[PDB]
Amino acid sequence: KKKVYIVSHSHWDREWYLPYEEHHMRLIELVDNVLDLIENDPEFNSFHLDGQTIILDDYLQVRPEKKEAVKKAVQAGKLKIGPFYILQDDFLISSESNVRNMLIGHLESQKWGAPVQLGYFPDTFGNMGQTPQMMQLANLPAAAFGRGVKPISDYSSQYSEMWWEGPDQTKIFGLLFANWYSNGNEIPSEKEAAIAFWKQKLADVERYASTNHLLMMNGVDHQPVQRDITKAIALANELFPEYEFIHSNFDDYLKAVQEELPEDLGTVTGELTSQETDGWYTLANTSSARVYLKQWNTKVQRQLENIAEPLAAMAYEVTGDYPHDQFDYAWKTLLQNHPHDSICGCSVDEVHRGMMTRFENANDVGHFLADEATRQLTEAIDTSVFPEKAHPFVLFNTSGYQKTEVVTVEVEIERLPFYGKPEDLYHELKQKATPDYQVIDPTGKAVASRIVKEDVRFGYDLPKDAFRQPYMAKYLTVELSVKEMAPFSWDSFALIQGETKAFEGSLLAQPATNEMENEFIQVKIENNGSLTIADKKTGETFSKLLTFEDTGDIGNEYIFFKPTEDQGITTENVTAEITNKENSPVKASYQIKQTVMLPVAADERLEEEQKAVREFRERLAQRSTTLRPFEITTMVTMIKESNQLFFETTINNQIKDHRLRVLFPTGMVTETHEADSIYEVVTRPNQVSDTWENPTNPQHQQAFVNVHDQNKGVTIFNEGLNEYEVLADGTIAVTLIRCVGELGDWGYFATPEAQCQGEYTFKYGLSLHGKPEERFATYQQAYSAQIPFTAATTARHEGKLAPNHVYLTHAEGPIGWTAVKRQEQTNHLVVRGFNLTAQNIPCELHKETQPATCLTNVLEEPLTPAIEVDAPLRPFEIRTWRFE
Amino acid sequence: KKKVYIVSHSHWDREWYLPYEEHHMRLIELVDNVLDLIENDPEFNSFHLDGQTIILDDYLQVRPEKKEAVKKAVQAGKLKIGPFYILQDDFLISSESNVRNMLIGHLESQKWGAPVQLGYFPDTFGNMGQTPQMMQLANLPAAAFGRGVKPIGFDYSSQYSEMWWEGPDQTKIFGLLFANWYSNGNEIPSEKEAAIAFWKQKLADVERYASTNHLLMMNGVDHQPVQRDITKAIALANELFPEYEFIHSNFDDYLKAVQEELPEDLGTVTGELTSQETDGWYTLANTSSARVYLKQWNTKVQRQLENIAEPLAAMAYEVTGDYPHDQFDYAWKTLLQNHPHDSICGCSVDEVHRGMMTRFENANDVGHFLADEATRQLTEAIDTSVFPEKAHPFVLFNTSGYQKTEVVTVEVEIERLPFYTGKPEDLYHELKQKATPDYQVIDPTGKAVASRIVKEDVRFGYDLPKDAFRQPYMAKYLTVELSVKEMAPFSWDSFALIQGETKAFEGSLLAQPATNEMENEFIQVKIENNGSLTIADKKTGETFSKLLTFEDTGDIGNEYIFFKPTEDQGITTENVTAEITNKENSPVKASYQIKQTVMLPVAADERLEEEQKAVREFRERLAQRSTTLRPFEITTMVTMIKESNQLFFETTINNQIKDHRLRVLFPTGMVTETHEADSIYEVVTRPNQVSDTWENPTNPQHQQAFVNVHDQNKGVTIFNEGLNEYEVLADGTIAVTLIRCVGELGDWGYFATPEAQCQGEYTFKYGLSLHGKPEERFATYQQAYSAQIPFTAATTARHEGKLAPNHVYLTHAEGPIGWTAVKRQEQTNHLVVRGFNLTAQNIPCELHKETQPATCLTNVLEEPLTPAIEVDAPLRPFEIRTWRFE
Repeated sequence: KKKVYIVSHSHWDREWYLPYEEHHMRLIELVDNVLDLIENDPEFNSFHLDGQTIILDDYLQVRPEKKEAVKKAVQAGKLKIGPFYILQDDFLISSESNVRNMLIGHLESQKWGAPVQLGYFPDTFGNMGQTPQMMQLANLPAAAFGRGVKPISDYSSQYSEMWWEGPDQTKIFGLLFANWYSNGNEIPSEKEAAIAFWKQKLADVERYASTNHLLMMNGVDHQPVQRDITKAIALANELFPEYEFIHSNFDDYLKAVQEELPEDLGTVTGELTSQETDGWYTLANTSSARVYLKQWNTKVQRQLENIAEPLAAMAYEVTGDYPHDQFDYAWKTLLQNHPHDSICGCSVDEVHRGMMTRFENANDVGHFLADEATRQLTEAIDTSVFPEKAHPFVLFNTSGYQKTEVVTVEVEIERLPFYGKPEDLYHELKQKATPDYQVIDPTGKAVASRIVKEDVRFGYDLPKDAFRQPYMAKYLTVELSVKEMAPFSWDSFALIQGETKAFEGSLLAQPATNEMENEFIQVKIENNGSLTIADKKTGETFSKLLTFEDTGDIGNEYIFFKPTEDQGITTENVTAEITNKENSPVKASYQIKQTVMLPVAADERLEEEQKAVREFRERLAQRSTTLRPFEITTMVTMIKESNQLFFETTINNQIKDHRLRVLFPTGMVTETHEADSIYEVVTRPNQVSDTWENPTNPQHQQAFVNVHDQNKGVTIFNEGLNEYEVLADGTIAVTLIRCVGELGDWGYFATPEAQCQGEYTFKYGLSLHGKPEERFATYQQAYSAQIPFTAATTARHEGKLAPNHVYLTHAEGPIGWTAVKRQEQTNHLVVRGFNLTAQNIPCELHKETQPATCLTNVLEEPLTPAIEVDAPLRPFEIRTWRFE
Repeated sequence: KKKVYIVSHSHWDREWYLPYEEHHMRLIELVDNVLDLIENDPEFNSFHLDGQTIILDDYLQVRPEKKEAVKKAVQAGKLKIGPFYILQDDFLISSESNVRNMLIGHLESQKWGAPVQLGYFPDTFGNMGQTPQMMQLANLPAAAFGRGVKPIGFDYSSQYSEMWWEGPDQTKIFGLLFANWYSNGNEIPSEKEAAIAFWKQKLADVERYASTNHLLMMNGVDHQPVQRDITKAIALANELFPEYEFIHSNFDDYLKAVQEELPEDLGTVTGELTSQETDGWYTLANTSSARVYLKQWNTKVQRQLENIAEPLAAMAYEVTGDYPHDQFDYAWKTLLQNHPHDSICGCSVDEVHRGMMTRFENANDVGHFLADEATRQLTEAIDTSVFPEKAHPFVLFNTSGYQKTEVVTVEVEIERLPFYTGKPEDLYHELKQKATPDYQVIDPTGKAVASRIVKEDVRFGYDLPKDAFRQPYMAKYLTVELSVKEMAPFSWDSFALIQGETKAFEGSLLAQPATNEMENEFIQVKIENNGSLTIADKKTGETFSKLLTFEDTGDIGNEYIFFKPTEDQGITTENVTAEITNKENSPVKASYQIKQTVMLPVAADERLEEEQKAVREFRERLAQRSTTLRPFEITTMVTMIKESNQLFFETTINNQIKDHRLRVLFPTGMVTETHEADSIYEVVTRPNQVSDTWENPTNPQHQQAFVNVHDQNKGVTIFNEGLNEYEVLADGTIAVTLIRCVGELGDWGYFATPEAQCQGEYTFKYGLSLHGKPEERFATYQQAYSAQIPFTAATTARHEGKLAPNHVYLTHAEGPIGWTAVKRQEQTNHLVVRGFNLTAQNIPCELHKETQPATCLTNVLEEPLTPAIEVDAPLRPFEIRTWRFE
């Protein structure tokens, strides 16, 4: 007798085709009915709460008196919660954000009960290759998913269950929804309807079954709970005597199905990105829907992971405090924008306007905590090493890499409180002469710098023990050339009156020929605005870089689709206006201004094809014949002590139904390329499979993408530009912005704000390298470019902290450093990194010559079995350190 | 020996010059330190939590594991909470929103312990006239305030910092004035020398206006951290000054002590406290026009909850036995979070107000969901089998307490092709190509109702059933126009759409397009080439000219204050060639489009930015309007229906202009001593003659739904939706401010607010109503309330039901009454109805529900009055009466 396990559930997208509160109020009805069945049906086994604990919070936010009832249902085993906080899109959120989803979920779960030990990815558009290791590092032995593997090729499976092995050889139990998570939805309680139902549903599940234990998912998207499931199940037990129907849960099913597993069970390895399909519904183009959401997500994630948390971790040694609740609050606010329908940008306009508010709030909490930690650190630094009348300031490197930047610091040099007319103080500082200032180090040695600008403006202080104090102040912005600042360290300086020590050496730019060069590269800006770069260390030359391409797009927020007759417009034949904006021995910058006459939108045919829900592949709309100027302004910046070229493109988008890309021809036709993923540098082929029909192959990227051979290589890094494609000739095409007018999917939902009108700024850059070992240096500096330097002023005072201090000594090598924070109750220092290579490398951490206490998992629990702190870093290993 | 009562507090603006979370993270630090003092310092008496309970909620959402500590702090009487939910602006939120603030503040305070029984208005920009009655109707016998009254010593001036406050209904409460502001006791020195100079000054300031030997020192200020050494400083004061007894105390103990020794010569203030006897420069009344989109959304969401969702849900309880109390509490708290004075006044930074829009969207969507749930539940219970087969029935609800007259539009689905039938694009074009039969409207009897088919539409649609998956389909919709005449209050009428010859409206066309004229049985409208209106009251014989004139001037002030540049003399549409086009014309409804293009300065000149950065006082600002001009088009839709004297206006602009204010003018033609305006449960009488101390060349006043000017023979009423700033000019011209654009926050520093320039598309809804005898003015007020409450139309299928096709849910005592609430009590589910008298006379007011009288009259907290008032007792002047039906 084959047992059939029926698990009641409801896949709840938090916000999608309706505004958030429209879904939120229907979530109240769902949970109300779930609790009613629990309290009134003694034969109701359990209800799976979609693997996300936030549903409990969203429910009790409206019905708080139900907390005790909700708690009892969880403690009785009838309401199965966890283990995640929300159901995220893996590729569109940061590596740490994926970990915090499990960490927050693990901590939120212990307010109710033991969560389900199952990774829940039912609707995730592609699954990250590091899922097995990340699951195991969070005490999750199994994972349930629905996309990425076809049940019956490297990405197929003869069984609905399988083994899933990551690049670090960590293996978990893969549970595929081979007939989707809706095969058991709406089970009939009538004879003639139940016979025809179970005759095909039992048939559909036994094609891919490897055991006598079948899985029937009793729910679907926003599905109300089947209130007569007990009657339908009891009816099924009487109509099919060979099968045994059991209202069950995932925990009992996982235990049962894995007891009678066969020996010939298959194994999938690495990413699961639907690479063996027709490529028409990968939904990868969600990486380009509403680019402003991805940019805000990148900025807030860096603010929390790489700014506020490291600084607050350092400030703990001064205060003995760590704002755990504030950080937890900021992370849950940020994670509320990480449901896959939210961060992918495939919802209605009101949903994404609401995401901007959450982005702002989480960012502001991140700035507040970073400013508190920075004040606590600088106030404890012994700045009395500087002469009197000096203006101290401290630079913080909050990353795990050697940092090389030309930074600016704004130092207040005079202050006039008003408590007379405040306007007199303004004009007083306005008419006061500004002396020559000079930067010095703690020893009094003059540091080279440049006085950029001065500003007189209103300001105020918010003391922790007194009323607000307003003032009029004068500020000097000083430019510094920081060369290879040690990771997780700080350096103190000061402004004093005196002749400024100017930068020395040859100018980086040669403006008459529109050229730049340092010791690494020689850059030439051609007439069309493209870049010709020569690698001075390898001798390789690259041409036609930074070409901009614009084509039409008549798809939706999920899928890009070029009009059939659209050839695209590029800047290859345009005539760029090139201006050298800055030129110093340490920094040079050019402004490239280009214009292309683009179609204002799609022609009038697209609207009727959208309203009629015509499939995008059958759409005949072309680009409009009415034109409108489209201006592209790009800044190209080069500094003396780095091989990275930095790009900053500005547009005021008034064009609809189009996609803008920037092109980097590498001249290398290779089998594979490399992209930044989740705790992984994933290798991907450039040749689509035999079943692939999409003329494009959009792919997800985090921080960079790379194409290289045995001699040379090009690394393109970005900020919030998560969609790329490697063309046939080896050209790296990064998508800047993609504008559509409808949601897509199951109906017609107009989304005009998905046209992304208004001003935008895209930050990206390139880095050349030679032998394949030199990739990882460009990978680290790609991570470092996303992390800004932290500078803050402070007065003269004594203190227990030295003016220059290295907080963490990191093992040099191909390692990505992603987290520095402190554990919840213990306040132990937590550091997390991961191996960039497939090789065992030495990795030893030290905090002021003190070794780490032990290695932990991502939940900051000690590893079992224990790994030695000085043990080599295994290939693709995610390692977390604990310092007491 | 006098007693010095030191009350520690912190006036906490939830969001102001910083983004919300920047203030919020500092709120966590404050409450952490207050709990530190409460749990450790044995001499720390208590801490007054700014009169708002939302501080407890905002603290626990970041630190939930501190809830037991907060409970113990409140249970110990050391954390003084309530009685409000938030500290609101009085005039800029609806009448019910003021009551919901007290109702939720009470219910929340009871969850922790009990509220401080003191009305807390420390920084409210003007106080509503009905404050004493509203305080008394919430079990609050006293109110502490800071603005509106001037202390003297030895009309709106008091010799003492204690006074009696009598409302228009003669309800009288005890008034506690912060005569030396709520910061006189801030940062008490804990050192000998500093304490002497401090108290020698502070004691003399408080004694200037003390009517008793009990003195109030407010130990706190805006966003002030709690004074950690307050215990030490108080003991030092008792040591240094033997003639005084310094006590760390609280408002409960102070109020009991000061009112026990109150002298008989105590002064009494009556009505509004709007700083009438000041110089008029710092009323901050111009906040009512700052960021008008906030006021428009607030009006929309408030009507959606008070006058749509709650009345429909109260009726839907009859068929379901359920009422979504938790959802309404969630929607109201979300809306009240936009009601702190710095929020709704529009005097914060850009990040704050973009966050308010999210709250408005969320609260509005909950009100829509709850209204659609009640609407579906009611229509599912209506017996629609009375209509013939194949008919498409629909139901019209009047969710207001007034006789409603309106030309209504109803969209009815006539066909539906589900997606499982075939390919979606095939179904779309199949319905598009299918011919449309002529349809006819019928009542349950079968008698044809006059109508007109407006338009047809074929689009995608879906259903979200409560027991199955989503249901997508392609549908065809017909838009039918009905002429509803004096529909009964709180009732519903059922109609149906059958195939047949449509019954057209009969009578003469309301509009005469050859001369740009409209007229019915009440008014005769001429639209001049000027674009202004010349109206003739056909019942009273009066004429009014130059109506609907637009005026734009510069504004170099801030979000608080309007200030015209010294050389600006204004720009008007009085000398402009308008483009007039008749859009609709029928026997029941006609509308005209008026297009006017005027050249406006793009902004102020470059001198304004320097005067803002230097924080120069606005009166000393030399900036003028820019000489660079830019086109500015004004499009107004003037609408008239057959069965109403209301002339509706809809002005739309694409505001690309900065540093200016646009108003619409209505010359009444009569110079009176006083005018009237809609306030909070009150039609307040305001003077046109400006006081002697007043120096502001303008007199901006707050309005809710309307403003009126009348004499003994004629009158003009101007109603609006979210246009809350008005001014009655010296020649009787009513000027309603449409939009006011500034670039800085103002107040204590320089805070650039470019989104306060209100750039983009805007639509202003307002109207005109004429009357004759002064008693006729109250009917225009009711219809002004009724214009803000749209009809609720809903389609349903044919089915038997337990509700009648036509039914009156509530019968109202006809007369000069405003009806503001129909909802149900949280636990008892009793039907709650609230109205108020518009006049100063005792009028009859008997309310019935299905011929059954009310059980008892209650306060605004929905509890029986003590002592009770008979349900058939006459409505007292300016009384706010609340009914309860068990």
